[PDB]
Amino acid sequence: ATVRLQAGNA
Amino acid sequence: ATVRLQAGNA
Amino acid sequence: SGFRKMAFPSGKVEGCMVQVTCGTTTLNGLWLDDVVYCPRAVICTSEDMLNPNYEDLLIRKSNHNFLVQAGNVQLRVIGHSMQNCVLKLKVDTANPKTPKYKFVRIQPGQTFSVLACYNGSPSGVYQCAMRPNFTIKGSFLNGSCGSVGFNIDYDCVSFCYMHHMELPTGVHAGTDLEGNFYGPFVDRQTAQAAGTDTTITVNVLAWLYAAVINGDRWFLNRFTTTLNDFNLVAMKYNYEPLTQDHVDILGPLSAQTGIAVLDMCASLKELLQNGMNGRTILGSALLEDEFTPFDVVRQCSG
Amino acid sequence: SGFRKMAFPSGKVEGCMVQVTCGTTTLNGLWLDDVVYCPRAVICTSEDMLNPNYEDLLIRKSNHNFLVQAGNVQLRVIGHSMQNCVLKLKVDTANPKTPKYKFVRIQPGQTFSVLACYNGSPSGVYQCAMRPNFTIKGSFLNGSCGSVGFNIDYDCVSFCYMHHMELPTGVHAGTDLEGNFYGPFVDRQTAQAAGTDTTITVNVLAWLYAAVINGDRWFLNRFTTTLNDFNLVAMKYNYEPLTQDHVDILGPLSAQTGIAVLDMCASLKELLQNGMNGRTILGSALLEDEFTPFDVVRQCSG
Repeated sequence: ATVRLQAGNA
Repeated sequence: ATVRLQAGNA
Repeated sequence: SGFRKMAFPSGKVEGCMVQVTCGTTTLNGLWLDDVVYCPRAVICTSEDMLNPNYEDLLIRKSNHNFLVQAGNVQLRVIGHSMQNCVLKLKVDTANPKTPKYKFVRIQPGQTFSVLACYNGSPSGVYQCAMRPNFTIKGSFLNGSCGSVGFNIDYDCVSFCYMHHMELPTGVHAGTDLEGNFYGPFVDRQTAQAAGTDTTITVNVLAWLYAAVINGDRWFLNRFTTTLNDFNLVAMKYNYEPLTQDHVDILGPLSAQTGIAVLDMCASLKELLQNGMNGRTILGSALLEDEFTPFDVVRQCSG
Repeated sequence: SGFRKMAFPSGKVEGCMVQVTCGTTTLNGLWLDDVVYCPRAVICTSEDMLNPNYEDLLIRKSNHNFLVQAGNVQLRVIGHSMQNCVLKLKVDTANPKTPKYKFVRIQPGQTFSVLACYNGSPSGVYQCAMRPNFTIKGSFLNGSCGSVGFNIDYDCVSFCYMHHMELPTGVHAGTDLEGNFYGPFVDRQTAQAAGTDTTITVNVLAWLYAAVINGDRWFLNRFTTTLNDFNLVAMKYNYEPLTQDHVDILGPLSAQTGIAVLDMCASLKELLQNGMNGRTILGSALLEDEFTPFDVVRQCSG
């Protein structure tokens, strides 16, 4: 598994 | 024991 | 991911907190439009508090007996009245920070955010449930009287609690914002005790769903149970009976996780009978009952 | 009375939260004076995130590639630069709500309040500790990137954390406000793992003092222990070694309760060896390590 960069979708 | 009304001192 | 006891952002309520002083007694008030709401206990001296006659104490006061301070600004009181256990102090300035708001009374088992305050100055925020016996397990010291509890929906603050007092067991009691106490309590320094409490079953089940959404699933099992058979176990462990309406409110969480409510009920039954055997759920070693289904859905991934 | 995980009132930070959008990526920014601080991950598309070269991605952007929205108002970006893992977006308007503030880096074992945010809109507030392995056990969903953690002393906000990402174990990692990560992590979607964690011993002892101040004292005993003998037990149970400085910081609480620190250490030793045997402390069935001595003193009666 990988890190998730928790930005959002515009 | 009794209830304490939790006001403060001015 | 993760699951925390989360409060609502407190800013809209911070802008409403003021200090109310009458004589040598001071506490917090809530300033909305041109009215300051506060506990009527502010008109009591120490000696008045065992057996106060509040209508008597109030008629001996004038507007200028009430010092209301908002930050650096003193507010001029231009009218006062008593409504149940709160005072309404009409002031000459409408609060420019007044949010959209409602005065709602909450049900036992529901949650709300508390803005703890002292001398009109906010000091902390935390989440509380109204216990089945109408107390709250809060964190309050002398001077906290008049701190409020609330929920926020969109940009509207639904005020549901004003804090008054601490019972001998260390738990807290207060009123809604029209000054009607939650539970069988009165605002005087007498021996009072709450009814026996119980655990909020639907909330424990909601929290078990949160845990599954977050990857704790060691407590699940292949079994099911009926509502009636579960409620038999609930009564043994001093849990509230579960209703079809609770099963209905748990619908969305049960659909999200694929775990039938009655299947989760069977998981809860085993936890009650077996304990946890040294394991934890969402970081707790006991069954948490102060999250509602709404709290879970609001905070957890969809 | 009572003891709750309490956050700081969030209002001063709510007034600083904005939305930053670059392309189809959006997240939160922190608007102080005429600068908006946000994670540099905002210049990444999905495809960039496995192996981003941020200096490369940034040089291909202009000021007008950054859409900053504060409530209804769009803020005009007039300059941009990268500092470690954050961007500094100079805007043409100074935030009129800017509090007194500091950028501080915190130590593992210390606590702070998190204002969880989505699309620049605050959604909840909760208290966190920085774990010994530099992660935090937060509550964060997609869109939370750029939410900040802070403490408030008098009226000054000491910002200490900006949120970036979630590790595969469900815990969270971020940077201080000059964009330097806490712990051995980088802002890309790769397999990373934290070092092994440990329990924050001084904090557990502080919380035991809180419990005594609040009337839980079943865990006390007539025994004492030496620092060296306690630390022998601590290593067995993956607790941090206790130092004389921790004993010193616990001074005020030990004087308030009349329980010597080394006496409380002996109480902790027995709890570690015996477990709790079905009892609770301040409402928990495990040993809580996310309250500092300061948190205890701040919240408990004197």
